[PDB]
Formats: sequence, C-alpha cells, structure tokens
Amino acid sequence: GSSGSSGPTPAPVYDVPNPPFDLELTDQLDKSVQLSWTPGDDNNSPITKFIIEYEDAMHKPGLWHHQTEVSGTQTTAQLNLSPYVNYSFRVMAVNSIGKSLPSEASEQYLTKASEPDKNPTSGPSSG
Repeated sequence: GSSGSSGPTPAPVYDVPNPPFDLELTDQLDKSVQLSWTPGDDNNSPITKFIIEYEDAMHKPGLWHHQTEVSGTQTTAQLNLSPYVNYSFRVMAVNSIGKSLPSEASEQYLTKASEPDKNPTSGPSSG
C-alpha cells in the first residue's frame, strides 16, 4: 500500500462508495423479490448507481455474474429468482470515482423446490 505524510492542502479524499450492509431480502409481489440494501458512506463522492450480482451456489458457488443495477437514489431492486436455484446477492455502489467492492453477502435465499428446509445441503460454513 501507499505511504505518505505531511502536505498542507485543503484537498478532499475519495475512494468509491463504501459497500452496503444490513442486506436483506423482502418482497410481496409474486414472481419478483425485492433486495433492500443500505449504502454506507459515499466518501465525498455520492452514489450514482447500484450494481448487483449473485453466485449460483446450487451450481458453482463463487461465480458472481451480472444481475442488475439501479440509480444512486433508490435502494430497492427486484430480483428474478427461479425454482430449484440457490445463490447469494451482492450489492455494489458506483460513483464519479468508481465501483466499490461487493456487499458482504446477504443470506442464502433458496427458492421453493421438491423439498422443505432452507438449504438442502447444510455444512459448517465459516467457523
């Protein structure tokens, strides 16, 4: 990482819009779930857009793809889910600076299948 010190100058400092938190999943339509995220600090540079991504845990866990984005004003976007599909949802913030890192990682939303129980394959993840 960089390393400096001293330097009198009334200059600001940015670093893309920090990642969101408290990520949650709530809906009430039918075939369209809404992803509620909370954009933390903007770091001088205000949010302009919010990209999202997900990873097919039911297929290839760790493969994030392009889901959808929105304006830097809203904080709720609809996600298209399918039956027998597991994956996470990561929100991203993009401003004049650039695109920040993806949100931590919301809960594992598993659609309805031919069997109850959230995740079919449980395991000691993160211990």
